Parts: sequence; structure tokens; C-alpha cells
Amino acid sequence: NDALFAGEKSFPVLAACEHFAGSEKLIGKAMDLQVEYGPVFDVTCDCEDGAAAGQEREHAEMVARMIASDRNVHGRAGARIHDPSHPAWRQDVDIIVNGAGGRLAYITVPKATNSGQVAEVIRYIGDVAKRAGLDKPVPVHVLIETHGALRDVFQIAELPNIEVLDFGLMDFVSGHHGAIPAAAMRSPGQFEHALLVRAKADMVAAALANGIVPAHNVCLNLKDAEVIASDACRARNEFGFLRMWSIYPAQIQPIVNAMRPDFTEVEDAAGILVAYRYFWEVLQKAKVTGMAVP
Amino acid sequence: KSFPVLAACEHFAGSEKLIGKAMDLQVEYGPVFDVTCDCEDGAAAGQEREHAEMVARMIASDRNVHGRAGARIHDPSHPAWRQDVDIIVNGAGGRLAYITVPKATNSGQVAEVIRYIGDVAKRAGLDKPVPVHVLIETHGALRDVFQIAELPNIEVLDFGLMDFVSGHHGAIPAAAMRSPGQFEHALLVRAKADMVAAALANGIVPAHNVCLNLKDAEVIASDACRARNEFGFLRMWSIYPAQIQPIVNAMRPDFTEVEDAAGITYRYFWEVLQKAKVTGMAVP
Amino acid sequence: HPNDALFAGEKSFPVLAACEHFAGSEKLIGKAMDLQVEYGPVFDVTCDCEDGAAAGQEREHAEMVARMIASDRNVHGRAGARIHDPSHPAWRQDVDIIVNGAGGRLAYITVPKATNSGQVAEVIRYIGDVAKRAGLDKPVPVHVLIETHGALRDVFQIAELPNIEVLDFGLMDFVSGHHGAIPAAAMRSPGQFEHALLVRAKADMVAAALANGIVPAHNVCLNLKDAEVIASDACRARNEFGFLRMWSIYPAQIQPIVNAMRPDFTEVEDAAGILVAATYRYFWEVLQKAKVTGMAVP
Ligand SMILES: [Cl-]
Ligand SMILES: [Cl-]
Ligand SMILES: [Cl-]
Ligand SMILES: [Cl-]
Ligand SMILES: [Cl-]
Repeated sequence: NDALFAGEKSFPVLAACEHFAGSEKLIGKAMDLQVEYGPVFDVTCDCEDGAAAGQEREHAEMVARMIASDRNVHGRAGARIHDPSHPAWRQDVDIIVNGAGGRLAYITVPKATNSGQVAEVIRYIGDVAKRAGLDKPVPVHVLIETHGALRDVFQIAELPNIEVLDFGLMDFVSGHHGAIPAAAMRSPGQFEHALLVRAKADMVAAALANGIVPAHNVCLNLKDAEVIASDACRARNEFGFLRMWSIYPAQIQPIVNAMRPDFTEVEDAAGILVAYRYFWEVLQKAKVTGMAVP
Repeated sequence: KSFPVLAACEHFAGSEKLIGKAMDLQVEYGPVFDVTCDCEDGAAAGQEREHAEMVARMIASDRNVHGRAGARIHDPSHPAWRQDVDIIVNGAGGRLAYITVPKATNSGQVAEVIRYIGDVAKRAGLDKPVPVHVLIETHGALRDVFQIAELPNIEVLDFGLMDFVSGHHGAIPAAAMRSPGQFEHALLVRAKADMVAAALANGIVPAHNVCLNLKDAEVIASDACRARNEFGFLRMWSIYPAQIQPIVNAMRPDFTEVEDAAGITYRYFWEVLQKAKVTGMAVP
Repeated sequence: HPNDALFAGEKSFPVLAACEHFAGSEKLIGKAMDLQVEYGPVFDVTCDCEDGAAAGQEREHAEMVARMIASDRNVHGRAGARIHDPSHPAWRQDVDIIVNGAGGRLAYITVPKATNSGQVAEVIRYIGDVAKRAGLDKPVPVHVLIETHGALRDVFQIAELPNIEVLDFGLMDFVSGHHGAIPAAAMRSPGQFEHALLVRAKADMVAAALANGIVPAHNVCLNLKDAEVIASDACRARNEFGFLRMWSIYPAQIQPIVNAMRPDFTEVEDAAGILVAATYRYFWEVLQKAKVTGMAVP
């Protein structure tokens, strides 16, 4: 099915959910939850929020060790590095790429203010990956959470090895000199404010135009499954997001289930393929979201 | 530059039988709608020259009374698109109203097809260039919509909802391919509004995709009204004859508006009077 | 030690009045300047040349505008002028007369109907030349109308041009360029906040303005005296689109626009507290917004 439709770039088949963990304890717990739930979600080892004042070297070292370890069973653990303006972002790249033991799933690049910063970070990851003897390039996840990154979203989406564009609602709103009220940083405002609709739709349009998965910001409700599912459904059905971040384990199953294809849709997709392109995407989405494939 | 005064409706017909019937319906109704002879959906699997040769003959024939018959050729990646242009431009007897270009994935493909149409039209001894209708129905064509709208001889930008949605790796649900979703989904609002903004910025008519309801006049009228009054579309495609009159009437200027337009800023009122004529209304 | 000198790695966001009142005659300019004395500089005054000036009275009208702006009547120095568009034969003459005449009190120049980035850049460069020759130390701030297809297409390029402090949304002229595709009903509320082309245009301009530390300003309310309707338009522009200013064409529109644009009383109380103990750039913007909108600063 893959060898029969390939004149074009293959769309990445990625988990509907990306769970964040900053500490060794929470990274381990998340990796263990992947064993429990199946790789229905990816784990991002956070450096940007996780690393302390002057503990950047120690923290990236722990992250690299955690990703390289036997604890990382499914190899679906990536890392969020510091932003391109932070002096430790290169050091994070170097420590994690050289130390990850080739198990590094991706690198998440936050707070870039333009296409140039992203290109520089991807170029650097590539140089470090080459220098480490890595065969395949390290996939990159790029945050779109600044004015410049949104303005340059179509240029960013054309950069090499990007598999995800992440919408950063909080940092995006903070840059608007108080023109976007706080109420718009919560639902339903985040799907209705003209600037946020514009930003989300531009990001998704740029991502999908370039075979990139568009990923949605977290739900601020940590434990109410119905509220988490509602945000994931609005993001999936009204904007075209195919992935969503998680900051609390209770958020994973509602995100995965909201992003899942219909049971009858996958049944039909397998039958048609028993013999297209669309139905193959549906069957691949069903496997990645932990559903039974016929 | 004068804005193009085009019929509010564009009816599609793939077979000789349906092309003929559509041309006869233009005689019945008046040229309130254009006819697009469809080589893209209409042509058989490997009978592209035979079909193009039928289309050219139908457009050149006496049966085409109002000279408001264009053709939709194959997409720029299809091996028969140049052959469709060769056969239809050289064979149309100079009656060819326009060429509809579908599924272009970038500005380059559109420019190439326009350039080729121009070359064939010049060699065929055509005085005026063949007007072009460009489908915006891919990621690349939407990304490049402002660049496409600046290309020469384009008089229409057509929104291709179905092919546009199909390229979204299932991110746009099936419910959005129909009303009210096709006018409310953030990606579809964005795509439609970008296309209309690009078209109107360059004196091009923005045209809307078909209504999937073939015979219910109220549902067809509703789609044509939303596309006209919420998005700025000035034309809409038809795939069934029963869709023509609801589309034309939904796009018509207000009776009092035309009465005031005749009693004559002036470029606007002139556009209204010309719209009233093209839409088969009584001009005072 | 001051809040302004403590944050300078970036450009400071302009602290402008929530309202901009237009007046085209000497009488109405006078009255608007007097109303700034009565209300406080909670609103700016734009001396309209563009609409104000008669058939061949462009020089005479710009001379009156310059005289009014330079006069003792202009107490708060919050009086700008709208010159003619870049295609108009009097725009340079308006700049010459008003800049050389304003006695250094000119608050800004409003540039209308530009059809591209190049026209805007040309007008700004010309204002700069005249400002420097008139002995002005600081450049004359510019307000640019986004009311054409070309200016909307080039909005991000326009927003990068020097000395722009406001991007104005010109609904009426923007709609008139759409060959009747935007109906008249969309030129009023709720259509002007809901028509796909208008949402797109307004959101693009606000996004371009805010991306470049420029204040996005909203078009007038066509209801001249109903405070509830004026407040409603100011609130939709403020809370759904991110506009931080709005035009006024009738004095009764000023207070509803200012009040709709005001920060919450508790928000300013907190902003003063955080800043005294001293994110801070946000709370500083809120405290400055409170002063410019005539609220009591703690
Ligand atoms: Cl750009
Ligand atoms: Cl299942
Ligand atoms: Cl369609
Ligand atoms: Cl005078
Ligand atoms: Cl206006």
C-alpha cells in the first residue's frame, strides 16, 4: 500500500497525543504509561520548562540518558530544547543527539521569532546528527507561538525534516500587548477570537500544505475528560488539527479517542484496501490511535 | 481595467448528449449561464483525443448559439492537457469562450498552461486571447492564489471544494464538504475568503463550487446566497439543469437597485446594470 | 530607575488615546479642541483635509488646519491631520503647509487610500524631509489607512515602514473596491464583524499592526448618538478583533468608545502593585492605557 502510492511525500503517521514531562520521575512515569496504553501518545522530555536556572547541562544529560535507556520501550520519546535566543539550545541539541543512543524520536523547537531562527536550528540539528553518525535525520517539531513565526509559517513549513507544527496559544497571546483578552486563552475563545482563528487556521493550512502534522495546544483542564475531549474535538473537526499536547496523564485517553477515526470508517477502509490513499491514511491513523485493524 | 461581466452560473456537461441539451437550454433561458464542456470528468479512460475532438466540434457547431461554451481540459500533470488545448483551440472555430484549468498544484503549472493556451491561440490566428478560468483546489494553488491571480488572461478563479478537501489527509471531515460546514469550517472559510480576496484584488470573478443537492431549489438558492452575500462569490457552478435558475436568481441584483442604477461611483451602477443584463433581468 | 528606561531591548508600544475624533471645519476643529480641555486628552483630534477641503480650496483648508493646530486653542497638542491620498495632486502641498505651519504641535499625519507599500513609503519619506527642514527633532508619527486591496495585500510590508504608530481600518473605501461583491448590509453591524472578507481584512490588519508594535484602529460607528450601539461596536472591535483605538465622527461617540476600550478597575489596581514591587512590560502598558483613557492611576 505504501510502495503503490509514492510519486509524492508520505504524510507522517504520528500519535494523536504528545505528553510533556520535565523531571526524571515524570519522564519515567510517562514512558511506563506508553507501555500501559501502547504508543498511542509520544513523550516530550521538556528542557525549556524542566531545566533549572543553571542546570541546563545536567537536565539535557538526564533527558539524553532517559531517552537512551531501556525504560524508553517504544522509542517514542522526543525532547523540547530551549528557544533559539537562549544560549543553551545548541548545547541541548549536542547533548541529546549525541547521548540519545539513536532512539531520539524528534526535537521540539519553541519560541522561534522567524523562519531564519528555525532554519538555523534545523541546520544545527542536522550537523550534530551527521557528526554523531545518524543515518536518518532527526524529525523536528516547530512551535508557532510568535508574530514572526506565524507571519513566516509558510516559509517555516517548507524547511527540511519538519513533521509537526505546534500551536503555542499562551506565548502567542502574550505578544499581543494585551489586545487579546485572557478569556480568549481558554475555550470557547481560543476557537472564536478572530486573531486566534486566523493564527490556528494559517498554521494548519501551512502544515497540511507541506505534509506536516498540525498539533494543538494543551487543555488547561487537567482532569475533566469531557472538557479535554471537547477541546480535542473542536481542534480536530473545526480547525484540522491531527495531534494535541498533554500536560497531565488524565488528558491522554480523551485526546487519543477524540482524534480516532470512526469504527465503521476503519472497517470500510480495510475492506476497500483488500482490493484508496485516503482509506490507507484512515487505517494508519487507526493503528497509531490504538484501534484494532481488521 | 473593466471588471468582467460574466453569467452568474456555469453549467457542466461531459457527454455530447448533455453538451447539446445545455446549449439548447441556453437558447431557452438566454445566455444566463455558460456551458463548460468537460474533458476532465467527461472523457473516457484512454479516449481523450476522441472526446476533445467531440468538444471542439460541439463548440464550433451551429448548436452553440450564444458562443458561451468553454471547455475544462485535463490537469497540468495529466499527459493529455496539451492535446486538449491543441484540439479545442484549433477546432473551436473561434467560438471558444474560455478554458477551465483544473487541479494545478502551483503558480508555475497555471502559468505553463496559460502560456501554452496563448501560444496555440496565436498560432491558430485568434485575435483576442482565450480567457482562462483557474481552479483553486489544491494546497499549492491556494498558497499561490495571489500569484495565480496576477497571471494574464484569467477572468475567473474557481473554488474546487471537493479536491481541496481530499488533499487534507482527512483533517477536514466529510460534514464540511456540504452546507453549512463548507461556509463555516475555518480552513474552508480561509480558503474561500483568500480566493475571493485574490480574485477581486485583480479584477477577476470569484466562482463557487456546486451544490450537491441537484433538484431542491431552496437548498441550491441557499448555497448561492451564502456564497454571494457572506463570501463575495459572483458566479457558481452547476452540475444539474435544475440548479441554473436558483443560482442565477440568487446572484441577481435587487429590482430597486437596478431601477436606481438606470437613473444615472458611475462605474459601480454600470456594473449593476450589466449584471442585470447578464442575469436575464428586465433593464429599464 | 523609571519603568520606561528599565525596558529597552525592544521598541515601546505606543500609548495612544482609545478614540480619534474627526472634524473638517475650523468651527468643529475648535469645538473638538475645547472638548479635549473638557474631557481631558482621552481622544485625539484629526483635522480632516481629505474630506474637509473643497473643490479647489486645498491650500486654504490646509492653511486653516495648520493655523488651528499651531494655535493656543490646541491646548493638549493631540491634534493631527488627514492629508489627501498619495494619488491626489494636493498631498505634498498638505504636508508642506501643515508640517511647516503646525508650530511643532502636529501630533500625527493620517495617510488615506494608499494602494501599495511603495506609496506609503514615499509619503513617509516626504513627511520626514519636510519635518527635518521645519526643524522638528522627533519624526512626525504616521497613521496609515488600510482601505484598498493593495494596502491590505501589503499590510505586513506597510507595518514595517518607519514612524507608523497607527493602522486605520477604512471599511467604506475597502468595501467600495469590491465591485459590489460585499453588500451594503455588511458595512454595518453585525456584518462588518462577520462577513468573511471583512473578518479577513480586519484580522490581517490587526495582526500586522500588533506584530510591529503599531496600534490597530477601528472604523467609525454609523450610529451617531446611541451610546449602547457605539459601545457595542467598540467592544466587538476590542474583544473579538484586537483593535485598541476607534474613530469618532460625532462627539456623542467619544465617551462610549473610551469607556469600551478602558482596562478593568481591578486590572489597573493590580498592574500598579506589580510595577511598584518591581510580564512587567504588560502591566506597564495597562497602567499607561488607564492614564490615556482618563482613569485614576494609583
Ligand atoms: Cl512573509
Ligand atoms: Cl477498534
Ligand atoms: Cl467541488
Ligand atoms: Cl488660515
Ligand atoms: Cl470607514
